[PDB]
Amino acid sequence: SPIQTDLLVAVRDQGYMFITGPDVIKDVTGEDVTFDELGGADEQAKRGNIHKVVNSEAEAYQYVRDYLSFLPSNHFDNPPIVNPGMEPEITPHDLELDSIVPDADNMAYDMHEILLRIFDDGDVFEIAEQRGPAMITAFARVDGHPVGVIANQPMVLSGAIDNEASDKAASF
Amino acid sequence: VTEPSAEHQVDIHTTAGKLADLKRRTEETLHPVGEAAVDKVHAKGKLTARERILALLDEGSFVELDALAKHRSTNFGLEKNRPLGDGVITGYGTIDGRDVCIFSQDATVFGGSLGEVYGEKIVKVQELAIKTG
Amino acid sequence: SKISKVLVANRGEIAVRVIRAAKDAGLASVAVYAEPDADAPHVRLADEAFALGGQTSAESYLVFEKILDAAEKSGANAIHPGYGFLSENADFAQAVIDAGLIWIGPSPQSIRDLGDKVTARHIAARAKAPLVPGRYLDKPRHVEAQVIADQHGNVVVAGTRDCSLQRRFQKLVEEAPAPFLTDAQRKEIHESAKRICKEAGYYGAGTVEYLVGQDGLISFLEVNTRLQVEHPVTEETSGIDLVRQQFKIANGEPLDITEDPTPRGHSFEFRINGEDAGRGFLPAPGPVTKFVAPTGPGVRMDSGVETGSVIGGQFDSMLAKLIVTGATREEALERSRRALAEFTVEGLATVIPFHRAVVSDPAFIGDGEKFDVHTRWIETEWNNTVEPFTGGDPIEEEDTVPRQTVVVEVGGRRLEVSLPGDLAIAPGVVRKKPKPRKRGASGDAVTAPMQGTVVKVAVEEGQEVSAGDLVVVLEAMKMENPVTAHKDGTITGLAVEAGAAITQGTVIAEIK
Amino acid sequence: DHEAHIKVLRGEPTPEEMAALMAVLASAGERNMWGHPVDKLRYSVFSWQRVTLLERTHMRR
Repeated sequence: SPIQTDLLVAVRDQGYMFITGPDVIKDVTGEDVTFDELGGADEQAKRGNIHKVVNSEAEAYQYVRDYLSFLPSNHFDNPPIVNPGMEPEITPHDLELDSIVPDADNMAYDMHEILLRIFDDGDVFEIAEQRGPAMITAFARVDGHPVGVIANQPMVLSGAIDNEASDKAASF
Repeated sequence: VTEPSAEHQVDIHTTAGKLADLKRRTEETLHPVGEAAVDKVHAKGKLTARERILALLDEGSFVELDALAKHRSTNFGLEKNRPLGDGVITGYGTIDGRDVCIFSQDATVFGGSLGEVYGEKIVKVQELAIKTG
Repeated sequence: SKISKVLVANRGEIAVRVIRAAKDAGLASVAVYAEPDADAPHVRLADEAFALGGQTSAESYLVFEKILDAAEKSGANAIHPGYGFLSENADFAQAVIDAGLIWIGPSPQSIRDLGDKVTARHIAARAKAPLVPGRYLDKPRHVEAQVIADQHGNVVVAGTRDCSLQRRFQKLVEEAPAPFLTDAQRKEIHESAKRICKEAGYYGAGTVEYLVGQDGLISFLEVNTRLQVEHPVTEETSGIDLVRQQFKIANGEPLDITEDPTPRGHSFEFRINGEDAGRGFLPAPGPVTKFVAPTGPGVRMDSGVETGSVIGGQFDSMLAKLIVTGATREEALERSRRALAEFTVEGLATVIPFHRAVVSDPAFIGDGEKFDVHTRWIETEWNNTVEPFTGGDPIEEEDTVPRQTVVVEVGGRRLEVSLPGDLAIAPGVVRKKPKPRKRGASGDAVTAPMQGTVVKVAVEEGQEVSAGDLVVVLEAMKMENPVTAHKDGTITGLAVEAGAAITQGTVIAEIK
Repeated sequence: DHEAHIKVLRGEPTPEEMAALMAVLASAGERNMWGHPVDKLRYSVFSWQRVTLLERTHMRR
């Protein structure tokens, strides 16, 4: 049932996801694994079964509130419009993009330095951060309307689109 | 090796130089058959294809598409004369706050005669207008 | 020989000032500009301008061969070094003379001799300058004596300056003549400056700098051999054109001025640095989206930027100098208060709010016979009321609402009123506190916190480091920004090298 | 309080002038889908707009 759902949040050292317990695996195969290795939330985020790992239930609830804050209730209704019309003009923060790309083509940089500036504000809400980290899948707002942002991340793997970046992008 | 300011260009191997290069090409799109043709058009008291759009649309609402397009015909030496924009200016703009798609043919470029990329640009703006409604 | 065509090599304000002096001389003037300075006023103001290459100062303005190439190409016959780069580079001054160009400045011998701290002390002793006994000074006042000297050894003390409002040993506000000094102190400082200059064999303009102890003990601090950025308050009180005087000296002419001119009135100078005084006086790059100069009676502006300028992180933050003059220090302060009230600079942080503050402070107004300011007063006693710069950034929820500004006349009073775009005096719009444009980590990348240049790389490839260890130093706006390892691990990728220009968010290295 | 207020950027009125200003400014300041055009459009039996226009109109609230 969980794997059907659109968003999976899990709690570190508390949430685990596995189809067969370490003991059953040992008995059938003799392979030896810990719950952290087989089940653990960070391992499942790296494998991409889970979209967010947090440290507490309160953080999980907040992440849900934020996630839903970009989405309509359903396929047919419209998403919330939040802080439309801010900064109608060219700001210093826009002018800073003119020199944000390194001069030497081999230099890596953090794409967040662009994402935090090209959208309405810093509310780039990242989803599946750890899954295929060469790729960023995030919500943002343009003139207060929600948008999904797919960006490459030169800071990781030179931004090459690996298997998990591909599947993350597709599902997003 | 230093140079007079009239000759010097920022190093194209830098972001600043690439941006300057974009500025140069953009400027070059304002007078794609040379300034003399624009002067010859104003001498008759007529707006250019660009000015007609900028007058019709709301101020600053115009977003130009395919500004740097060049024709690719090699017939009868056309490869020697490849003016930027291929003689049509295309984009979208608000009128009275409501969006519209627009194209405007430039008589200075080959008499405004329709060619390959010229047609492709009009086609693109049409498709955009239809999909966006 | 004589100057017939000058080349300058400095950016901003002093380039403009020397171009102006050259035009007053009727001399042709050549600017040189780095790639960032293609838009700067001096490039347009000079009679012609020659491109220098490279982004950094170390590429563009420090390279002797590029300035000498530009002098050759432009046919300039004289060199003016400005403030920053080469004014005390005796090796450059020598290469200039070796070129046969007129060096508008002191002899390379004296530049090197007075630059050598020990040699300068010996010279001071030989001159019988007032030496601080021993002693350390706890609240010293920083005074100075502008000197003019011809190649024939005539020396004139054009006046004193007080430069005690400093941060990081860098001046913000200065005033002339040095106030609240006894005539004995003044005579001492004048004599001392003349002696030190003749004993050093100095010629050209230069400044002798001193500290005054709370007990009035004068001490000679250093000689700065180059029209100091504060020359204007001496020009305005004394009436001298100090740059032309440098021209007259470099022409080998004797001084016109036979005796130390009596100052008229008083003058203040305020350095309009692009630094946020509400933060820790931190320089920041940005656009100059608005710049409107203080204007009118008793106000002079020397400014290196204009509306639409862009200050990149590669050069000193000084945007402008505001100079204000009056018949008395009191009147000069009143006029300064007006001028700073009229000043508006927008798009980047300036120290203008600090200037406005300090010209109102009793510690700097004084009791009429002394004042309390000292060279550490800004860092240790000034109560920094200035709030950080935010520009237009919407920061609270109410800031996100569009606003229409209207002028309303009520009983004739011109009120000016801002009307919110939804005031009940957007069918489903929500307002909430917008998030700052900031990244709120575990990641392996060390990333550059701002644009700059990489003046030092501390690590080597494959080295292991620990959290807090230095990775690089970034020079930004001639300020050091040490960047440090955020976690323990091995340097396993390393892109930077010394002298590289670097953009914000550039991955310096990977710690794994 | 995060409400957006009026703001007198420049000058000060007396209380009587403020009262005049505020009085003047104050004195100056269901679905029925029947025959909606989307019903009037003619669609192909397989036209995707039957989803993305017609339903996305009738169902939308």
